[PDB]
Order: sequence, then C-alpha cells, then structure tokens
Amino acid sequence: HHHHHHMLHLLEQIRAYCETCWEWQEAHEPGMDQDKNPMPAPVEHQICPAVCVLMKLSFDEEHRHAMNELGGLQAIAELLQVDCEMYGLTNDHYSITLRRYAGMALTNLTFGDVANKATLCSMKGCMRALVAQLKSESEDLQQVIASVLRNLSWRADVNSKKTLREVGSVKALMECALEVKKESTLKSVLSALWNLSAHCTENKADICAVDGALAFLVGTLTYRSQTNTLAIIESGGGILRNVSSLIATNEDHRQILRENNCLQTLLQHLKSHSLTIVSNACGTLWNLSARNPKDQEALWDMGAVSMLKNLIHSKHKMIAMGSAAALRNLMANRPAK
Amino acid sequence: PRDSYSGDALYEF
Repeated sequence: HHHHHHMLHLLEQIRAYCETCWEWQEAHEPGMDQDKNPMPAPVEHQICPAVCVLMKLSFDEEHRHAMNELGGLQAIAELLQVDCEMYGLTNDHYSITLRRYAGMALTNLTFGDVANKATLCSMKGCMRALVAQLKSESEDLQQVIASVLRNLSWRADVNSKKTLREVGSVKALMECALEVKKESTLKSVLSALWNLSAHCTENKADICAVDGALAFLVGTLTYRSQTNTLAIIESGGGILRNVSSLIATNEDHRQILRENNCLQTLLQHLKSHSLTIVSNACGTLWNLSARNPKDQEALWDMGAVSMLKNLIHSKHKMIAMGSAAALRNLMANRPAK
Repeated sequence: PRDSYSGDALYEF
C-alpha cells in the first residue's frame, strides 16, 4: 500500500513490456520459429490503457513530480520507441492510439522541464522514431509528435539542438507541413518549426531548401482559420520572420516571396490586433527592407513608410525596434519619387 | 533581428 502504488504499477507494466520485446529480439536463434518466439503485441499487455492513464495523470503537476521521481519520461519514451521500431508505420488503431497517448504524456513531461528535454533528446533511437511518425497516415499522431518536438526545441541546450538537427527533424517537419490537411495538425507542426528555425542558420537554410516551403509559408500569412484562431498566421509568420535573415541575401528566394505577394501581406499584418503578428511582420520587413533597392521601392510605393511611422513609439519592444529598423532602411533609400 | 519563438506547452489538441 505504498502511496504511489498506481503510478508504480503503470510504469513497471510498460517497462516489463519493453523487456518482453527485448527478450523476443534477443531470442532470434536457429530453431526459434514464430511459434516458439512470437512477436509481442501491445494488446497482450494492456499497454494502451496504461499509457492512457499515464497521459491523464501527466496533466497534473503533482503527478508529474511523482512520475519524474519514478523515471516516467524514460519509461514512456522507451515504450513509444519499441512500438515504433517493431511495427513501423502501421495503421493499426491500437498502435496509433498508444503512440498518441505516450506522446501526449511526453509533451506534458517536457513542458518547462530542463532535465526532461535534455534526457529525451539524448535518447537517439527514440528521437529517430518520433521523427519517423511525421509520415504516419494518422494526422492526429503527427499532431502529437509535433507537440513533443515543439517542447524539445524550446530552450534546447547544445546537445539537444545538435540532436534535433541530426535526426533531420527540420526537413521532416517542413515536408510534413506541406502534406497536412487538418488545422490542428498544421498548428502543432508550425509551432515546432517556429522554435527550430531559431536554433541556427543551418536550420533556416534547411527550411528554405525544401522545394515549395517558402511559397507555402507565405501562404500561411493569409490562412483562413475555420476556428476563431490566429495560430497559423502567428507560427507561419514566425517561421518566415526567423528564416527571412537568409532570404534577404537570396535573390531567387526574394523572387518566390514577390510571386506570392509577401511584402503587401506583411504591411496588412502591421494592422493586426495580434501583437505577435505585428511583431513578426516588423522583423520580416526589417530583413526584407535591408540592402535591396527593388523591395525598398516596392515598400515605398505601397505606403510602408507612414505605416511603420505609426509603430515606432510602441510599448512593445520588438515592434518598436523592428518598425524603426525597417523605417530606417526605407528612409535611407528614398526612390527618385 | 532576434529570432522569435513559439515557446512550449502542456499538450493541447
């Protein structure tokens, strides 16, 4: 009757299942046919209810603390890993469901938790498995995995940044985004990309190097949410902001932006009630207005100067800085008029 | 400019 008996049972249960799978793997010996060494199936060990209950508990701060004392993150991650590796990208509903519940618990356990983020990223096999799930037929599973990667890419340490890059999570998520149908999924995928696009220049270059990614991201700037939400424009515009430092020095990529009416839409964003949107737009305009006569002229002609002037005295530091910087670029480069 | 971020969160659908 130990106080955390339920939690201990759940964690021991998924751990024992991983042992069972390891035992199967290691029993592949001559004469060990499928009848002597059957491949374990998670239904045989009540795994989906186990992770379901673990997911529910992980929403509570106190339960998370107990879960962390019992090594819950590692246990849940190893479970997710073994099922992904054993059964691959299956459409089996039981497998999809347990992978979703496990990833939800991992998202909860990584929220604001320095140690857990670093631990999960250090589990390379698990990280590779997470990234592979982005190609699942299940967009709901994609959504969950992107949620995990989102948390791992916030305040990532040096090892974690390197790992996230080495498992190819940036290109995987960008390619995933091009294929998503559901808003819920896109939201989570873009949130993760938003954080990852900030890690280093190489990550920005990887996003830009995905065929169709830039046009797609400019597309998100005018997304029409079926819910009453601005999340897609915020995160899409956020990625564009981060990546625009590289685009600024790339003529071909500027041209893709022009083809998709990027500057004009960014100006419309300056009128947004969302500070995040205005702020992202200011940053993007700052980069795009830099050292480019063509886009400078375009912005003048669109009346960007008076719009930016309206923002320089903003209480919001990013907005005030970005607007002033972009305005400076335009003011220093007045067309013949 | 400084890069911006989405931050992190508890799971939401």
